[PDB]
Order: sequence, then structure tokens, then C-alpha cells
Amino acid sequence: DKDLLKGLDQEQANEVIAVLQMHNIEANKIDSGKLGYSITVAEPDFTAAVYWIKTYQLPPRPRVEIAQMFPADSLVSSPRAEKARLYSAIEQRLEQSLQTMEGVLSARVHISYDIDAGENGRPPKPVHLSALAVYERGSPLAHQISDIKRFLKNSFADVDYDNISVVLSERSDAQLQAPGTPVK
Amino acid sequence: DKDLLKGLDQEQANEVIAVLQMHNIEANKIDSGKLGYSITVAEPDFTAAVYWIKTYQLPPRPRVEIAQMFPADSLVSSPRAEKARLYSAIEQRLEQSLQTMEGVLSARVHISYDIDAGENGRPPKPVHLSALAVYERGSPLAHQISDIKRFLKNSFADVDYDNISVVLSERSDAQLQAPGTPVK
Amino acid sequence: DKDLLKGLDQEQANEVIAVLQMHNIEANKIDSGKLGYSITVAEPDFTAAVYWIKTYQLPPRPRVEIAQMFPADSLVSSPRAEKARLYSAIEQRLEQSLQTMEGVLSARVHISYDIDAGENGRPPKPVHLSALAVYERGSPLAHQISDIKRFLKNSFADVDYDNISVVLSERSDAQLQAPGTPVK
Amino acid sequence: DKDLLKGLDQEQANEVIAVLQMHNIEANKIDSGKLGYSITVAEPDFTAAVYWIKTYQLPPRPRVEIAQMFPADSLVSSPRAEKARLYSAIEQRLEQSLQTMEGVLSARVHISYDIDAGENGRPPKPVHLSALAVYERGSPLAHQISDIKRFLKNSFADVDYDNISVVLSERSDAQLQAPGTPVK
Amino acid sequence: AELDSLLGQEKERFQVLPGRDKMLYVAAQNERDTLWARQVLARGDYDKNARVINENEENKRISIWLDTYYPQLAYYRIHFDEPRKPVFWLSRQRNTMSKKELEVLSQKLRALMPYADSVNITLMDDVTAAGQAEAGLKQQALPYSRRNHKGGVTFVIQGALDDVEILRARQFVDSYYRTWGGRYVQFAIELKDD
Amino acid sequence: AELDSLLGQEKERFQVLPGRDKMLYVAAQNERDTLWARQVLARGDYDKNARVINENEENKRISIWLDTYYPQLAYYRIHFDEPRKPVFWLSRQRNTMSKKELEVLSQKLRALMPYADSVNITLMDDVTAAGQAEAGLKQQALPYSRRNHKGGVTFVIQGALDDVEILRARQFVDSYYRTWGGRYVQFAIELKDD
Amino acid sequence: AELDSLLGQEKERFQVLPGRDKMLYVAAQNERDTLWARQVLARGDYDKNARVINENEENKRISIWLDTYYPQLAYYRIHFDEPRKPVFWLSRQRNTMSKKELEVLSQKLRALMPYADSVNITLMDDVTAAGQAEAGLKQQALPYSRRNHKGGVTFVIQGALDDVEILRARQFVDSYYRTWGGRYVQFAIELKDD
Amino acid sequence: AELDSLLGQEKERFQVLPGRDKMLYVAAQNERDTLWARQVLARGDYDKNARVINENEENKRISIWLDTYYPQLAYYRIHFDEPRKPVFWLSRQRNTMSKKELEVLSQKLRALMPYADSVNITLMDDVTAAGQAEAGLKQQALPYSRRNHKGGVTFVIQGALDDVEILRARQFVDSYYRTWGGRYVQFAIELKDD
Repeated sequence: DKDLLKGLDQEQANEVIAVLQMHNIEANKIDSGKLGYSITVAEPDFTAAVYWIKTYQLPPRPRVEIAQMFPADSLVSSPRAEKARLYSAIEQRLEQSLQTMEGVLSARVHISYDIDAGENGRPPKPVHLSALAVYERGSPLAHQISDIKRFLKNSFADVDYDNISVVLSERSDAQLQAPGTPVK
Repeated sequence: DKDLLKGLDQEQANEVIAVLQMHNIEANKIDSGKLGYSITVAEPDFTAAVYWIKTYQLPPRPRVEIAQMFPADSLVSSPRAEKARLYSAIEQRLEQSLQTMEGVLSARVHISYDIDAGENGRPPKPVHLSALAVYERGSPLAHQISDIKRFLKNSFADVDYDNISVVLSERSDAQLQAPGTPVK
Repeated sequence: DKDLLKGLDQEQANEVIAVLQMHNIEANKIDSGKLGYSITVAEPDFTAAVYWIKTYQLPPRPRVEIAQMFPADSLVSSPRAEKARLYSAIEQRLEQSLQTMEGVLSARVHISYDIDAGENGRPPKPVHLSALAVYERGSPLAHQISDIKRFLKNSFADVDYDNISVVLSERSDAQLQAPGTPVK
Repeated sequence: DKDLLKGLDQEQANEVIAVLQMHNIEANKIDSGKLGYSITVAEPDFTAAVYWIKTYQLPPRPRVEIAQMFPADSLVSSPRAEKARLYSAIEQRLEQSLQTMEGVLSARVHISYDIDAGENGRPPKPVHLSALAVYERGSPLAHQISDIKRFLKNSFADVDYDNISVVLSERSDAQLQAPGTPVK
Repeated sequence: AELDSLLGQEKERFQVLPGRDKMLYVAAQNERDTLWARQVLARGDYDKNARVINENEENKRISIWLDTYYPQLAYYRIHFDEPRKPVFWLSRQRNTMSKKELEVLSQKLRALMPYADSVNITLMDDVTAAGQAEAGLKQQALPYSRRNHKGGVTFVIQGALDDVEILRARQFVDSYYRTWGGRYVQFAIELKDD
Repeated sequence: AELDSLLGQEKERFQVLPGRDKMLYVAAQNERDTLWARQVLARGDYDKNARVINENEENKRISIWLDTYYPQLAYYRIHFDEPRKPVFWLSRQRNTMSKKELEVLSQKLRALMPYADSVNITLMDDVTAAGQAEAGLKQQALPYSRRNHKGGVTFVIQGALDDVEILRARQFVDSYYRTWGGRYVQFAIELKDD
Repeated sequence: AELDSLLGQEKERFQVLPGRDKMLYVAAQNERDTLWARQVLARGDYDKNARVINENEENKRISIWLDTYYPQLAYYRIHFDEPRKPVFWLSRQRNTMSKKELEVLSQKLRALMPYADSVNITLMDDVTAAGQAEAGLKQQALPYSRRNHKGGVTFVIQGALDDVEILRARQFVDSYYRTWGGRYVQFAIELKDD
Repeated sequence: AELDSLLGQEKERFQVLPGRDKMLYVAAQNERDTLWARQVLARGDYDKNARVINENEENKRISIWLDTYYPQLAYYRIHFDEPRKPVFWLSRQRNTMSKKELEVLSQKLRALMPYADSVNITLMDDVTAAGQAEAGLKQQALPYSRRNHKGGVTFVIQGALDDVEILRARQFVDSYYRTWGGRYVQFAIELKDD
């Protein structure tokens, strides 16, 4: 009966719990209304629980996206800011697309930025793309990677097969069993 | 029954405790509401506890990110500030991505900055990247390092395999056992 | 029963105590609420206690960081101030990174500054880096130093292996035993 | 029962006492609240006590730092003032670093200043550094001096081994014994 | 508190073994299960000596002892598979030990493994180890350069690599390692600019 | 307050030894466990002489005494493994001590180790130490330059290094050191610009 | 107030000695323990003469007296190790004292050390001292220039130095000093620009 | 008010001596202890003549008297060490006093020292004094230029100096002075621009 975390939002609470269960630790999610969620554990596990909170940098931080630092609420704007805002949206939109492909469970996308080509009287640089993906276990990753790469190639003004990188894998053995209580 | 630390936030409190347990010291986390958390220890351990607080620079400082010093609340902005803000976000976003790779428990990313190339009538410099990573114990680090490096290579306008450095390792033996009480 | 120090903050109080214990002096930490902490010692030790307060420049001063002298609260700014602010943040961020490396207990980082290259119509100078580190006792320092140096090399626009200096060592024998009371 | 000093702050009071004890004089520290501290001595010692107050310029003055004369509270600033402020911070930060090296009890750092190179259409001058250090008695000073010098060499834009001077020594025999009372 | 009931619902993930040293062992096939079982022992209770077994950790433990007492012994990897009778791959060509000496060796290994009833030492041909390494490597259409040297062989893979061939390369290497181990064949993947 | 119960839940992390000097020793395999046990002795209590043992610390303690009383003795490292009978590696080629002298030497070592029942001094061939150092080094495809000199050998590794080969280099060096020690073979990794 | 109970919890950090001068001595192995014990004597109490012993401080105390009464005596360092019978290293080649004279010398040293029961004066060969100094120095791959002169030898290390070789250099020097002392071999590290 | 109890807790810092002139003397080894004792005499009380002794102050006091009554006497320094029988170093080569004259000299010195029971005048060889001065100086790798002249020798050290060699130079000089004194060998450190 120890207090581990307090004031968690919904996402954070569920993520932390997932980790604890994975490492054989039961956890309680307590709804304190406006005060958020609290996570408590059995005293026998408490030491281990703390160790894992440290190990996995828990609770999770909010996801960082470029547009979050160049808001439309500003009274004025600049070419620099506007171009950045657009690219941010594009990365998000590409992620939304890849996650609908057959066998894909999760995917992340990055695009290179251009902050001062024209500014310096220079022509724009070639666009670089990179992506991460997680597939359903047992899927033929070695071939699927070519769909991603082809799709992305014609998804942007000027890229090529040498400037697109894809790193991927598949999910682990699903934790379908409860950790269990302490012996006492 | 000695007072060690007071007014700690949630993160700090849990981090300090983790260290004390690692060195065989039991610790109490006391919730004083609006006044924060307090950490107390058994008098027999108190001397050692103090020693370790010193040794590990505890309690922990808040994490430093570049954008924290160039806020959007300013009435005016400059190319210098805006470019810095963008890079800060990018580092954060890259860290968020690496931590989703299979076997990665924690990762940190740095990118070089450019504060006055165009300012001085000069062309921009090549981008340098560096990163730290912690893997699940038993993982084949000597090969995994190549995924990180490849991923980062096409994640930015102009980098190369000689200007990307990756230093990494794996977690230690998990502290799954309680320290125990003093003999008396 | 002598008064040694008064009005100490939490950090200072714990640091001073650590030193006194190291030199075989028991010390009391008294919480006077809003008035801070007070440190008292046994009259038999008082003379020695005073000597050590002098010797170690106690109580400790607050840590000095460059950004503390060029605050964002100013109504106006200058290239000089802004560039300084950025570098300050970068040093802090590098320190945060080195302290997460395996075996590192503490680390400090310095970066050279550039206050008037462009100002004088001159090109920027090469960047110099230096760092201090404390390792877990028994660690192979002679090899570990190369990770630090490699990491830092690609962590900044333009440095090299001749302009990066690392000085390091390891912790002392932990003070795990209480000083003891006076004989009377 | 003679009054020696009155209205002392905490630091001053403890420093003066340390000296008196070193010269075999007992001293009382009296807390008069808002009025500060007072130091009194036995009439038999009073003559000697006065002599030593003179000899050691007591009570101590507050420490002088360059930034104290160019405050951020000014409505306007100048390149001259700003550059001075920065250097002041840097010296402080270097002192904070040297005092964490193994065996160092105390250290002071000076850096040369540049108040009008660019002002006169001239290029900047080479940077000169000097430092003082106190080590734990019995330490191998003749070798330790090379760490200081190497560390400082790459801690600043442009210095060299001929323009860095280090003068150092070690602490005296600790005064661990009380002076004793007068015979009567 | 029977250990079988203390361990997870899918009891078939663990093989409980009864060591002759009165220690009840838990053989796990994966580090996630290794940790699972260790947490059970620390969280719950069982009044009896107990210890979790991990194929790689045991392979390492043995190799440490083995190097000290039998330095210069040329060997590959211990295949635990059936706990009771693990198989010890020994270099057929590099070792010149007599049958009697090999008997003694297996006896020492039995001492190192409280659960194992006997040890099946068998001699492997170094040539076939190398042959498989290279054959699979070139089957995957990977570029490489072989480095034969006294006591071993290294396969160097340099240059810029396509994400597809990178994936293929790692898959192959991991499997080779899992089977033969990295004491004779060493792979060296080096992603570099051209 | 039986010491076994005073030490952590996983009692198998420590080997308690009963020294002939009436001191109960705690053998630890890692500095984290060394500290653990030391904290137990300072925190709790046990009415009897006690002292925590650390393989590297003991190796060093002995080497200090040994250098004073047996200066110029050429040796490698003490392998504690089985506390009772630690193994002392001695340079076969550089030492010319007689059998009787070696008897005496082992007796002095027994005096230095209150728990050990006997000391197994054995002579190692300097050539095989060097051979292994270089063989593994070149197996890893690392660049180096050997420095043979009277009394030892140094392996110099200079130039700019790829992060991958840096990792490999350290792993190798640490293992070599752990086994043979750094009294004959010295490695010199120097990361420099080209 | 038995002194053993007055000193710290880990009583094995100190060796209490009973001097023939009725002074109870506290042998400490480190200046932190030296200070610890001194604070005990000043803080607490013990109705009897007492004095804390420090290996380096005693080595120095003796060398002062020794220079006055035996000027020009060529010697190295006193190894206290076992308090009762400290070892005095004497230059075999530079001293021409007779056996009887050496007897007298040891007797004077016994007078200087109230606790020691006897002094083991032994003669060391200057060549082996120098040989070890240089051998280790070059083993570490350090640059240097030897300076042989009547009565001693100096090892000059100049030029700009890599942080790695700086660390190595100091480690070596400290160890050499600890063993032999700095009366014959003098090291001279000079970090300079090239 | 026994003087031993009037002086500090660590009574072993002072040597109380009973002079034949009815003055109780306090021998101190350091000016901090000299002052300590003087403050005791002024602060507290003791109904009896008393006077604090300081090795350097006494050496000077004697040299003043000695120059007046024995002008041109060539000597080095008085070594007080054991209060009772201080040693007087006298230039063997420059003095031509007869044995009887030396007897008288020692008697006058006894008169100057109320506590000392006798004075051990001994003759030292000027050559060995100079030899040691130069030998140590060059051992430290210091630059210098020797100045032999009738009645003495001066060692000139000029030019810009490295902070390291500055430290070394002073350490050496202070020690030489402490032993032999500055009446024959004079050092001249002059930090100058080149």
C-alpha cells in the first residue's frame, strides 16, 4: 500500500501501468477527479516499482511537434515561421497515412527542414525523409519496407531512394497474463 | 527518524529514493500536500544518507532545454531566436523517436547550432549530431548502433557518417530487493 | 551546545553537515521554519568545527551560470547578450547529458565564448571545450575518457581532439559511519 | 568581560573567532537578533585580542566581484559594461569548477580584461589567466598543478601554457584544540 | 506455496528443475521471463534455495570458470536445450586432448551445473563453422571481405548500405551467433560513406 | 543475528567465509554488493569480527605487500574464484625461484589470506599471454602497433576511430584485463585527429 | 574508556600499538583516518599518553633526525607495513658502512621508534631502482629524457601532452614514489607548448 | 598550576625544560606554538621564571653573541634537536682553533644555554656542504650558475621560470637552508624576462 505517482493524466497513468505489469507488478489506478490519477502498489513490489519508474523515465512527457512553438496566435508572422508550421503539419499527416497500411501498428515520420536557403540567396536543398515502423509479429518486414519507401518517394516535391531511410521491426510477445499478488 | 529533504516535487522525491535504496537505505516519502514531499531516514543510516545526497548532487535539477530561454511570450523576435527555438524542438522530437526503438530504454540527442553564419555573409556549416542510448541488458549493442546512425543520417538536411557520434550502453542489475531495517 | 550557523537553506545545511561528519564532528540540523536551518555542535567539537567552516569556505555559495546575468526580463536585447544566453543553456544541457553516462557520478562542462568576432569584421574562432568528471570508484578511467571526448567532439559545430580537455577522477571512501559523541 | 566587536554578520563573526582561537584566545559569540553578532573576550586576553584584530584587518570586508559595479538595473547598457559583466561571471564559474577537483580545498581565478581593443580599431589581445589553490595537506602539489593548467588551457578561446600562472600550497596544522581559560 | 503455482498462468513458459544441491532452479527462455521469475522470488516466497536459469548467463558463467582452469581451450558454445544433458561444442581441429582428459573436462562441467545430469562434449569441425558463415552471408547478396587468421575468421562489411541489406545482414548475423557463438567467427558491420 | 539473514533476500549473492583469525568474511562479486554488505555491517550489528572481501581490492592489497617483501617478482593476477584455494599466476619464464622458495612464497600468501586454506601457485607462459592479447585485438579488426620491450608489451592504438570500433576495442581490453591483468600487457587507446 | 571503543565502528581501520614509552599509539593508513583519530583524542578522553601514527609523517620525522646524525647516508624509504618490524631500505652501492656500524644505526632507529621492536635494515641495488623507473615509464608509452648524474637520476617529460597520457603518467609516478620514494629517482613532468 | 597542565591538551607539542638558572623553559617546534606558549604565560600564571624557546630565535641569539666575542669564526648552524645536547656545526677547513680553544668555546656556549648540559661541537667539511647544494639543485633540473668565492658560494638562478620549476626550486632551497643554514651557501632566485 504505497503511493508511487500522483496527478497523472489519463495517458500517463495507463502507460506507467503497462510497464509495471510487464515487469510483474500489480498496480492500482485511482481516480481522484480533478486531481488526476494516482498509482499505488503493494509494499513487497514498491522497491522494484521505483526502480522501473527511474529506468523508463516515467511518467511520460507530452509529445513534441514543431508547430507547437510557432502558434497562429501571434500577431505577426514570418516566412521562417510559416514554412516551419507547414512542415510540421505534413509530418503529422504522413504519420496518419502510414499507420493505415496493412500490418502497421505504429509509425513515425521525419522530414528535413529549410530555414534559410532563400534567405541567403541560395537555392533549396533536397528533401530528406526518415521513418520508423512497428509491424504485426510474423509479418515479412524485408519486403514491406519497399512499400513505405515507394510511397514516400512520390509524396514530396523532390526526394529520392538514397535520401529516404526506413528503420523498422515488429511487436513483442503480448502481455496477456496478470502479474499476480504477493505471497502473504 | 531524521529529516533529510523537504519541499521536493514528485519527480525529485522518487529519484532520490531510488538512489538511497540502491545503496541499502530505507526511506520514507511523506506527502505534506501543498508543501511538497519530504524524505526521512532511520538514524542508523542518516550519516550514510547524507554522504550519498552529496555524492549524487541530490535533489535533481530540472531538465534544461534551449527553447526555455527564448520564449514566445516576447513581444518581438529575431532570426537568431527563432532558429534556436526550432532546433530545440527538433532535438526533443528526435529523442521521442529514438526511445520507441526496440530495446531502447532511454536516449538523448544533440544537434549543433548555427547562430551567425548568414549574419556574417557566410554559408551555413555541416550539421553535427550526437546521441546517447541505454539498452535492455543482453542486447547486441555492437550492431544496434548502426540503426541509430542510419536513421539520424537521413533525418536532417546535411549530415554524414563522420559527423554523427553515438555512445551507448545497457542497464545495470535491477534493484528488486528491499534494503531492510536496522538491527535493534 | 554551541550555535555555528543560522539561516541556512536546505542545500547549504546538508552540505556543511556532510563536511563536519567527514571530519568526525556530530551536528544537529534545526528547522526554524521561515527562518531557515541552524547548525549546532557539541562544545568539545566547537573549536574544530569553526576551523573547518573556515577551511572549506562554508556555507556554500549558489551556483553561477552565465545566463543569470543576461535575463529575458530586459525590455531590449543585443546579439551579444543573446549569444551568451544560448551558450549558457548549452553548457547546462551538456552537463545533464554526461551525468547519465554509465559510471558517472558528477560532471561539469565549459565552452569557450565569442563576444566580438563578427563585431570586429572577423570570422569566428574554433570552439574550445573542457570538462570535469567523477566516476564510481574502481572504474577504468583511462579508457572511459575517450567516450567523453568522442561524444563532445560531434556535439558542436567545430571542435577537434586537440581543443577538448577532460580532467577526471573517482570518489573517495564513503563515510558510512557516525562520528560519535564526546566522552563525558 | 570586554566588548571587542559589535554588529557583525554571521560570516564575519565566525572568521574573527577562528583567528582568535588560533592565537590561543577564547571568544564568545553573542546573538543580539536584528542587531547582529557581538564578540567578547576575557579581560586577561583583551589586550592581545585587540592587537590581533589590528594585525589581521578584522572584521573582514565583503568579497569584491567585477559585476557588482555594472548592475543590470541600469536603464541603458554599453558594450564595455556588458563584456565586463560576462567576464565576471566566467571567473566565478571557473572558481566553482576548480573547487570540485580532488584534494582542492579552495581556489581563486583571475582573467584578464579587454576594455577598448575594438573601440580603438584594434584586434583583441591574448587572454591571461592566473589562479590560486589550497590543497589537502600531504597532497603531491608538484604534479597536481598540471591538471589545473591543462584544464584552464582549453577552457577559453585563446590562451596558452605561457600565459597561465598557478600559485598554490596546502593547509596548515588544524586547530583542533580549545585555547583554554585564564588562570584565576 | 508450490513454485509452479507461484509462477505465471502459462506455466509452460518455465521449466522447473531440481538440482542435486537442493536448489530449485527455474529455466527461462527469455530475459523477460528471467525477470518475471526473479520478481516472483523477491515478491512472494518459497522456503527453499532457488535460482533462475538463463541460457546466455549460464553460458557466460561457465566460460569464465573454464578460461581460468582450462586456458587456451578452443570451444564454441554450450547448447542447453534439454537442461539435463547440455551439449558442449568443442573445436575438433584445434584441441588435442585425450579421451581421458575429455572425461575429466566433462566432469568439471557437471560440477559447474548442479541440475545437469551429464555433459555431452562433442567435437565440431572449424571448417564447417566458417563455411556456413560465409555461405549464408553471400546468399543474402551482401558485400564483404573475409579475414582468415590463426585462431579465427572475421567478415568485414563496409561501405554505404541500403536499408534493405542492413536488415538482412543483421538477421543473418544474429542467427549465426545464436547457433555457433562469436568465439571463432566474428562479423564486422561498418556503415560508412563512400 | 545470523549474518546470512542480515544480508539481502537473495543470499546467493554473497559467500560468507569463516576465517581462521575469528573474522567472518563476506565475499562479494561486485562493488555494489561490496557496498551493500558494508552498509549492513555499519547499519545493523553482529557481535564478531567481520570484513567484506572484494576480488580487486584483495588483489591490490596482496600486490602491495608482495612488492615490498618480494620485489622484482614477476607475476600476473590472483584468481580468487573458489575462496578456499585462490590461484596465483606467476611468470614461468621470468622467475627462476626454486621449488622450496615457491613453497615459502605460497606460505606467505596464506598468511596474507586468513580465509584461504592454501594457495595454488602456477607458472604461466608469457608468450601465450601476449599471443592472446594480439590475436583477439586483430580478430576485432582493430588497427594497432605492438611494442615489445624487456619486461612487457604495449599495444598502441592511434588515429581517428569509428564509434563501432571504439566499442569493440574497449570490450576486448576489459576482458583481457579481467583475465590476465595489466602487469605484462598494456593497452594504449589514443583517440586522435588525422 | 578503552581506546578501541573510542575509535570508529570499523575498528579494523586502526592498529593500536603499545609503545615501550608508555604511550599508546594509533597507526592510521590514511590522512583521513589520521585526522579522525586526532579528533577522538581532542574530543573525547583517555587517561594515558597517546599519539597517532602516520606512515609518511613518521618517514619524514626519522629522515630529519637521520640527516643530522648520519649526514650523507644514502637511503630510500622506510616501509612500516608491520609496525613491529619496519624495513629500512639502504643504498647497497653507495654506502660502505661496516656490519657493526649498521648494527648501531638500527639501534638508533629503534630509539626513534618507541613501538617498533626491531629495525630490519636491508641493502637495495640502485640499478634496479632506476631500471624499474624507466621500464614502467616507457611501458606506458610516455616520452621522456633520462638524466643520469652522480647520486641520482631524473626523468624529464616535456612537450604538449594528451589528456590520456597525462593521466597515465601521474598514475605511474605516484606508484613509483609510494614504493621507492623520491630520494634517488626524480620525475619532472612539464606541460609545455610546442 | 603545573605548567604542563597550563599548556594545550596535546602536551606532546611542547618540551618543558628545567634550566639551571631556575627558569623553566618551554621548547616549541613552531612559531605558532611559540606564540601559544607565550600567550599562556601572559594570560595565565605561574609563580616562577619562565621563557619560551624557539630553535631559530635561539640560533640567532647565539650567533649575535658569538660574532662579538668570536669574530671571524667560521660556522654553520646549531642543531638543537635534543635540547640537552645541541650540536654545533663548525667549518673544519676554515677554522684552525686548537683542541683547548674549542673546549673553551663550548664552555662559553654552555653559558649561553642555561638548559643545555653540554655542547657537541663538531667539524664539517665545506666541500660536502657545497656538493649537496649543487647536487640537489641540478637533480631538480633547475638552471643555475655557480659562484665560488673566498669564504662561500652563491647559486644564481635567472631567466623566466615555469611555475612548476619555481615550486621545485623553493622546496629545495628551504630544505637546504633548514639543514645547513645560509652562512656558506647562498641561493639567488631571480625571476626575470628574457
